[PDB]
Amino acid sequence: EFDAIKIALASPDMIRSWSFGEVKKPETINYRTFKPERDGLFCARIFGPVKDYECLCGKYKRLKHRGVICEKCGVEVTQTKVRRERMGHIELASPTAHIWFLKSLPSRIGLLLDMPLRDIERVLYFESYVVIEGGMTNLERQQILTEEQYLDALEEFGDEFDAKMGAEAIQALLKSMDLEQECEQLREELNETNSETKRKKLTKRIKLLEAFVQSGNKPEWMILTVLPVLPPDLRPLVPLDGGRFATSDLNDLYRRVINRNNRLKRLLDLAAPDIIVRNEKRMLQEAVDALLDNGRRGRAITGSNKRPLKSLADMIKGKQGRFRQNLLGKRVDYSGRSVITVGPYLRLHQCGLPKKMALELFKPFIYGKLELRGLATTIKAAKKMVEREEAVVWDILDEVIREHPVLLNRAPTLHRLGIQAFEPVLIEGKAIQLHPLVCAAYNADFDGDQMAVHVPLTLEAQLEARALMMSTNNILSPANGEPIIVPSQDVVLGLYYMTRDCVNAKGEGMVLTGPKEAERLYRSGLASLHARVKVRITEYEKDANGELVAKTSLKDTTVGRAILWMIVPKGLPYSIVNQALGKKAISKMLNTCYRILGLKPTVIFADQIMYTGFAYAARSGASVGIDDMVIPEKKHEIISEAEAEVAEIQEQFQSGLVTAGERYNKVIDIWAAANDRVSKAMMDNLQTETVINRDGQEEKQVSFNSIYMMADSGARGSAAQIRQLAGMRGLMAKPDGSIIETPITANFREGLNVLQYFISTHGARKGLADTALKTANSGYLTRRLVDVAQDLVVTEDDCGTHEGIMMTPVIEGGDVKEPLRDRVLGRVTAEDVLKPGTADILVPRNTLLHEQWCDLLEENSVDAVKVRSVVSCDTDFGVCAHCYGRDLARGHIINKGEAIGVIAAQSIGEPGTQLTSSIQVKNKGSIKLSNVKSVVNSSGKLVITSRNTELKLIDEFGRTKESYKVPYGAVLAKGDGEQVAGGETVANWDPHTMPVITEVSGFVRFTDMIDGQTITRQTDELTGLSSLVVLDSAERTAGGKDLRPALKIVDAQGNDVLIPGTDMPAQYFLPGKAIVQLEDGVQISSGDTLARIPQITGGLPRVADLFEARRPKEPAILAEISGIVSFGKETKGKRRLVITPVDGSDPYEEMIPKWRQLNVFEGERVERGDVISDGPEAPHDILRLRGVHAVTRYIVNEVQDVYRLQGVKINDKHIEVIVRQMLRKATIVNAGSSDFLEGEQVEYSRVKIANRELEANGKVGATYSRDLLGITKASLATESFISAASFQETTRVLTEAAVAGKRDELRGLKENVIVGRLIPAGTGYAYHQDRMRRRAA
Amino acid sequence: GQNMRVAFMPWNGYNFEDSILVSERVVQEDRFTTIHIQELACVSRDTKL
Amino acid sequence: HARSTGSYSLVTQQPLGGKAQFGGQRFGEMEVWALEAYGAAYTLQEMLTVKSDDVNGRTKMYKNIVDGNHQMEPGMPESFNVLLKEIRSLGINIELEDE
Amino acid sequence: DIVLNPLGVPSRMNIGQILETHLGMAAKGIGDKINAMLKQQQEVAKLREF
Amino acid sequence: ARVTVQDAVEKIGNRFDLVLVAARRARQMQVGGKDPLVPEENDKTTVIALREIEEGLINNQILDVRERQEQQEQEAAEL
DNA sequence: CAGAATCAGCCCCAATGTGTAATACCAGATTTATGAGCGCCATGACCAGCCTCAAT
DNA sequence: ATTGAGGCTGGTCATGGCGCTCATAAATCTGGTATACTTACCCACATTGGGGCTGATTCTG
Ligand SMILES: [Mg+2]
Ligand SMILES: [Zn+2]
Ligand SMILES: [Zn+2]
Repeated sequence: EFDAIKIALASPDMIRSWSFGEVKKPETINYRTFKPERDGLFCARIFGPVKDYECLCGKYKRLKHRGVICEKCGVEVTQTKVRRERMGHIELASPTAHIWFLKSLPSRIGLLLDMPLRDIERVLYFESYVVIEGGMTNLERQQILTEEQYLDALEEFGDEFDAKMGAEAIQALLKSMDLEQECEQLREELNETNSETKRKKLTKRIKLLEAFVQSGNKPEWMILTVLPVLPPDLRPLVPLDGGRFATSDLNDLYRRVINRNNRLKRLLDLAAPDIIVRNEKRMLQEAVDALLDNGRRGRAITGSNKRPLKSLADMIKGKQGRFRQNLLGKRVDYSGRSVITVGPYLRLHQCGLPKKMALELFKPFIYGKLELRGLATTIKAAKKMVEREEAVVWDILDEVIREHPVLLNRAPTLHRLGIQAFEPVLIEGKAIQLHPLVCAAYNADFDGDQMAVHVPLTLEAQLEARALMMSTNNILSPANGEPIIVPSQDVVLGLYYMTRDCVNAKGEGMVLTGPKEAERLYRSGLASLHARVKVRITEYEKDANGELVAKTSLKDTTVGRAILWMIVPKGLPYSIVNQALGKKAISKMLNTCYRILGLKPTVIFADQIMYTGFAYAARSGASVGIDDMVIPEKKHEIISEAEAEVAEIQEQFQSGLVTAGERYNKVIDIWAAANDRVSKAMMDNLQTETVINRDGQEEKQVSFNSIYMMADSGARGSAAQIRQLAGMRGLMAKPDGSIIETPITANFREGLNVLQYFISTHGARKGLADTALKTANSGYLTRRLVDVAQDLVVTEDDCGTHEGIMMTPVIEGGDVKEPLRDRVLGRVTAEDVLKPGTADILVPRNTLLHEQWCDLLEENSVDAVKVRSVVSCDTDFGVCAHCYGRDLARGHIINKGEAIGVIAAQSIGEPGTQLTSSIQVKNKGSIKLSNVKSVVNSSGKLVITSRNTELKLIDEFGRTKESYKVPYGAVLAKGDGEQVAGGETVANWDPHTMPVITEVSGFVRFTDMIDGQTITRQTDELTGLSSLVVLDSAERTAGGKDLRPALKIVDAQGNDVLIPGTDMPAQYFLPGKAIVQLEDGVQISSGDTLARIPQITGGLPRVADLFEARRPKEPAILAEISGIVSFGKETKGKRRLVITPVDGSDPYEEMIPKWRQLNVFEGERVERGDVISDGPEAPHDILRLRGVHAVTRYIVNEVQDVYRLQGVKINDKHIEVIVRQMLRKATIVNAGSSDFLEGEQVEYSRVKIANRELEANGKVGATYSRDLLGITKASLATESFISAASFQETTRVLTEAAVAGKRDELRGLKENVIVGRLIPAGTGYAYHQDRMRRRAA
Repeated sequence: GQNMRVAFMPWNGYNFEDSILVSERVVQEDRFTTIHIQELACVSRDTKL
Repeated sequence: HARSTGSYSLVTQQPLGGKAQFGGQRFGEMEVWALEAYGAAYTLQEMLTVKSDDVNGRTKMYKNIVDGNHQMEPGMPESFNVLLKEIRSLGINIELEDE
Repeated sequence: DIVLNPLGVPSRMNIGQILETHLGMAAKGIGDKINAMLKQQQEVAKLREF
Repeated sequence: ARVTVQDAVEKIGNRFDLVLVAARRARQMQVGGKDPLVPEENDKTTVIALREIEEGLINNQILDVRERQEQQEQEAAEL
């Protein structure tokens, strides 16, 4: 019926055409029979009838008289639902300005009229006069005069001078303004003048005025003359039960406005004095402003008793506004909720449902079935039978609920798996049963949790719920390609107990012909559950081309494992059930069985595993007792030794040998060592405490303790819990944040005292508060992340691009924390891979790297494969399937139409509640260096004169195992390609002071320095070395500020020493506080010391700042372009950074603070994007200097490092999608041929397509620079104003929309949800495509 | 409340996460039965009709 | 608690609260995001139009279910009309064009 | 009468329930002995001594 | 039964055109004189249409051809 | 060569915008409720043959 | 296959409680005037914008 929405500002004529009448009286009802009064806020003749086809006076009360208006009262005879869409108007007696356009964050009227907001408010407040059309009176067009000045001007001239005051004057000025003349004058000023601020202001003014001219709005329409009235029903006056009434605040605001307008009309008729007229006008302005937006201009008007009134803007805005509370989410029918239970007998695709809940839900279906079967003659009879609950309604319900799925949802929906579909099973009771396997996905427990039930209604909804939301259809997590239905506690414990051999048991060394007779021997009581026996087994292998090959052999296994072999599907080797079978082993087995067989065997195997684990756990019957906590016999001795050491340290402190801080450090270190010793001793005593003897002397095996098994099967508990149960719990933390020097020496088995309990209460309360706040922060972060990438949908199949992202393993200077298999599996390669030896062609370019390809790459030991990404996709308004890769929730490739942005945001935001000098080589390798300007010194060490040198360790496979940053002028023992051994020091340096060594040899002479002017003469008291300390600019005098100490190496002939390979002299201008090691008259050598210059938040605010693109507090200065450096003259500051290129000009200059240390020397050539200072790096500068790849790599690396430190595994595809969404806007440098401004900021896709069209034609394209914005800024800057208004700043968004006259095409998901139609993401993608292809055919 | 004879062991997954398994004799002996009392009021008002 | 059909609010034709006025559960923004992550466009449409706001939609769906036909008409939500009227009450002109 | 899951004791770190279970079992054993002695109703000196 | 629709998704890809075709077939069975092409094991229209799709004798092309043939036969019945 | 003026660059101060899971009386004019009355669609009571059966 | 009667199709004559219309009238609803002298109420961050400096290139006495 429609395809777009248009927003603008309403003219008085249009407002009058909207109105069905005028409202002249504030009367509501007649307090007797509650009839609607005439010409009131609920006037029947204006707003339609009250009852259906009933006249107000009663004359006409039948449908026969529909359409004719009464003559006694005028009330039209029609439906009463027209009272909900009919509006009135009020004729104001004086013009009133609009509060939104006056008090919006940018003063629209103020900057349109080039008048200050303060002055405009002064004129509106009836304080000062304003001149309009001054003429030849020597008065400006916007000059403001006081009362005395206006009187003086009127006395001199009675004509050719017009002055008004207030909204009338503002409207007159707006009408008199000439938009075209203002545009041409501002363009001429832009062309003539040259200033940054003036240019920006004139550009904003020209843009606003050009958009106003393009739109059909008029400047004078911003001042309200006729205002609309809300329909009665939207502000009801219904009688409350008990003879009382309920009313909204809009009725009172309208009453106030009407009464003040009537008073103003009366005063104007009665020729009231000017002061009274002005007071009444001010009251009317205030009343209209408070009606439109209460509390914006001044103090809010209080309501009936205490609370302030609610305005239309208040209803529109807020979390409880229409957009968020009643339009984005809405209460729905056919819903139910109750408490959940386990019901372990259920299958994965079914759940339990109470009979009463299903009878109440499927009432229309039962009615229809009863009518169709002929049991009930009428729907009323069917309802009576259902109320009576006969014996046939239950059969009808069983028939209808046989194959009708339902929806189960938990109140926190963190990710996609918060809502699933199941197949109902009628049960007796009032509690829902939920499958244990989906409990981890649902994040639900059984301590009073509740869940909601939703019934799909239509055929399409039922089929969608069966094919997409079914529990068996989603077993893999969308965040990471891992199973999500793995057993947690009871099944894991049962399988661990089953598959756990013993040294000596019943029937040891028995030869078994099959697991069948193994279970025989188990059940019959003639053999133990776990005894070492020989069993003949047959296994099947898929080595053939889809066929299975059977092989039979004798294996060494146990009875438990042989019995468990029955449920394994006939596709897996026997080695996957011949271990302890913990939780990780169970998950790996499930994943292997999935990836090898398919889906149905996976779910069947999972159900069989859960059944067997439950049964065998119940058969074992493990318990917990007070004797399970075994106390070591050395705890007291260790405590005594620790106390003796503490006493000795206290005596030493009392002797004055050590300070308080050193004493505290020693005490805490001793206590930590004692705690570690106690924990290690108790681990050793508990882990192998079970000792037995088989047919001989004695032997030791793993312990049989119940708590040890519980902690070693990964079901529950951990090392920290065991330490807190059977040993001291360590050091606590005072409320200040430090650590108390006295630890807690008592465990939970023994009795803690009041002091230790009171100490632990602090940590318990801190933990509870942190847990309370983490959820509140994560909700906001998740909402902000979802709202920025909700419009991203896969729309193409292959964009045909050649770009990609270079993927390498993560090395931090030690052990690899991210193998290359994880970062490459599931991605498509951007370029064809070659052989490791660069001899033959490897896997082709456009292949999908599955597990087989990954295994082949691992076997071949490929160093680094490059892959495509979504940030380099060429698809406009979406991404292609090939660039995205594959959906890491199903085995196949990503389908077309999927709204990947929502999945990415949900996966990123779900684990948010979980978040709070000498190089020593590790392993043998070959020393490798990259970008090193090394030279041989006089001692043989390979000194390095480059600040971009990375130390790398390459093994004989050709893989990188180590990565270190080498400081400048560092001593290196080895070289490049020299074989070394593990644990060998190769590099040494002084971190407390960087060297100023030179790369050339010769003489050092003293030129351009005077003792006292720039240097001081100081003698060391201890060492006695004579050195000349260089004073900085502030320490020295003003005369010597232009004479920097210049040290230059000269040879024996007196000339400057030429650097090998070049001829530029190497002179170094020492900065302040530069201690010179050697004086004049002593020859030096290359690589020798000459001068010495002295030199992380937790949680996820780092993640929040990274996603919001917040600039660092102390950004690192970077080099704009490559070239030499030419220090600048102090200009009320430290230095001027001027970089001279090889041949280009050097207009660039920077303001360097004097409190920041600098690294570059006088004659050092810098590169583009190279660092000049030290500190946090700014992402905007990173982008501007190194493209988009560097900044997306930096963001991905930072977020992955934070999540890995927190222990959460998330794929980087989501991060990449978020970065792409954040990298959507771009500014214009200069327009080649297409109309564009020099600083306008538009969408990147628009300029891209415009440039493609220009290049296809004979014209010349333009140039642009990519811009980086935060998530909220990108969400606010959206082509569709509806989505922007739904998120935040509704008043500002609506004001800007109205002013610009913007047109909104739906073209999205949130807009289609708001309007109430099919979204173009799932099944509606094809409908939307068909609609687009039909339109403009 | 009441004092009960409890055992610590898994029983066929009926106490998987935090669930409590109760024998029939507990409900047979009415050991946990509670009495609840509610008040309902009927109001007779005067209408214009 | 459970509900199939009941009473609706006055200003916005939506279901009432919980267990006090015999009302239905609330479908929130998180649930909408989950359904958008899924492909259940038809389920989302029937959730936010027929079961909640469409005055003719709900009765038509009820009659179709009684008659044995599982089909729906999407209609137009009353909440959007209320929002449009509220915005038009200000000095802002917003309308839907047909083409 | 009640069957409880031992998997919740080590993670929650509350041995008070186990200690109270042991104490209640000892008290119920003492009460059973007293009830059996009362049922046999031999004398009152034995009851006093116990 | 129809625990999973993996075979149907293999037969017809994209997991959405499958839903559209199955909804079309189930609506045709529920309203109209259409009859199932597979034996009726007391199953709903959705399950019956999913089984027909899995068997491989029902798809969008076949449905369009059947609709065209029915329309042609209706038009030819003008006598 | 030092002076201070009028422009951009920089910095201090104000402002808005965010923040989770089911008194008194007086006179003159108006209107709703009970007055009956004309007048009538429809209740209860006839009353002529065309429509529906019988013997010869 | 006719001519001798019952059941049922056409209209008689008022008939009778109901509803619309006329008219009376006290209760309800509106407007109006009072003359000793009475004079001013009663939380923590992040961002943009406005106003006051802060040099730094232009010109000056
Ligand atoms: Mg819980
Ligand atoms: Zn009327
Ligand atoms: Zn692409």
